[PDB]
Order: sequence, then C-alpha cells, then structure tokens
Amino acid sequence: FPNTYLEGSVRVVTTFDSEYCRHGTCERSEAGVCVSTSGRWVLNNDYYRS
Amino acid sequence: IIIWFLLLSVCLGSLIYSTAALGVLMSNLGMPSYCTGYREGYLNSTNVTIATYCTGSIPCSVCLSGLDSLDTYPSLETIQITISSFK
Amino acid sequence: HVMSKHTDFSSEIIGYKAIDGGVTRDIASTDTCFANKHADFDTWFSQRGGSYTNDKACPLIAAVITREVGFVVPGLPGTILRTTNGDFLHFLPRVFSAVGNICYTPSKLIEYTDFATSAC
Repeated sequence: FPNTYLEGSVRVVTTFDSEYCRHGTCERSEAGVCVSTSGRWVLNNDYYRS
Repeated sequence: IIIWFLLLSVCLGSLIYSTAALGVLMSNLGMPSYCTGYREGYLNSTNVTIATYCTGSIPCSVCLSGLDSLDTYPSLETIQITISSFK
Repeated sequence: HVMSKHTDFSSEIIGYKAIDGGVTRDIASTDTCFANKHADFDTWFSQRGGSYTNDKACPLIAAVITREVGFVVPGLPGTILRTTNGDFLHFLPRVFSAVGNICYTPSKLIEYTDFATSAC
C-alpha cells in the first residue's frame, strides 16, 4: 500500500516505480502524486486516469 | 514386494471402514465407541480446522469423517489476480 | 456432511449479510444461489420475493448480531460460533448501530459499499 498524507472523503497519495498489491489484486503503477475527490482506490495508470 | 504393502493398506482401510460403520451405529443407537474421545475433544475445542487438530494423522482424520469443517467452504478462498497491464 | 437449520440466538439477530470470495458484501434479489445456515433467511427473502437453491459453491449468509458471540480467527471476517450439534455459525458483531460491512486499512477502519472500489 502506498504512503498517504490525508484520509477520508478526499485522499492524496504518492507512488513509486513499483507494483502495489492489495487483497486479491496486484496492480502496476508509476511514480507520481494523485488526488481524488472520492474515497475510491486510486493508482497512477491510464486506466485510472481515464 | 509392493503387493504386501498394498494388501496392508487395503486391510487398514477395511478396518477404518469398520470403525466408521461402528460410529454410524453409535450415532444411531448411542453410543460408547472407538471415535467417541476424538469427537468429544474436538467439539469442546476451539480448533476450527481438522488439519491442526489431527496433525495429518490418518485414523484421527477418518474418525472425524462426515462432520462439518471450515475446509468445506470453497467460497472463502481468494485467488490472487493480476489486473491488465496497459494499452 | 449436510447443512442443517438452527434457531439458537434468533432473537439477537437484526438482519443478514452475504460473504462472497472471502469478503462480505450486500445482498441483491437478482442472485440465484446461496449457502445458508438460517431458517429465518427464508422469510427474509420471501418478504422481498426472492427464491434460491442451496449449494456449497455459493456465497454464505451471516447474521448481524448485537451481542458479542464466538471468538476471532485470523483470516476470517466476523466471528465464528459452533453449535451444540457441531455445526459452525458466522456472525457480524458491532459496537455501534451504524455498521454495515467494515474493512481494515493499515491505520483506520472505514466502511464501504463495494470492495472493488474502496480503500480496503
């Protein structure tokens, strides 16, 4: 799980150039910073960027 | 050479089946029988799985045959899945 | 082994929840098969017009209870209780009434409506 600085309705996350995995699902992501208006799962890739 | 071992396995299986039939007759009519101690210990125990209770032993495992266990649920498993990589 | 219906601790149950793939989820009327250990679930589904076939390869049903019942086993949601007949039961204990299904983050506990789109 990536490092976070704010949890709740709005989340901010930081990522590195390594794959992150959670319960039953492993995903690949690139380094960067993402901001979401909802508490949904967020990773840095084209699928989530769309 | 291996025929003796096969016959020994068959005879052990026949004796285990006889003990299972005795246990069925117990559940129908009582009963003080062979597998009573294992079931009495397991019912009061907190071990939800038979693997940690019998430690892989065969007669202990087949004494508990026919009873409910946590291992019988396939829906509790979660196969690890790798999502699609890119475009 | 064949699943059996028990009525112990029936007065302590407010509702029922479904466990699918090791993760608790809400119940829908369009689903067709469940693994059930309760008889009142038939009345729960019938009042909503549902029907189902019992099988072991289908999501399990667990009941939300207001009383601390059973003991915690690592890797399993909720609590596990074993009946006097040897059959096991599953429940979802809670501390406050406003509880649905709760998943664990490394730091805090946050409720969710769908495991696939949550911080779980």
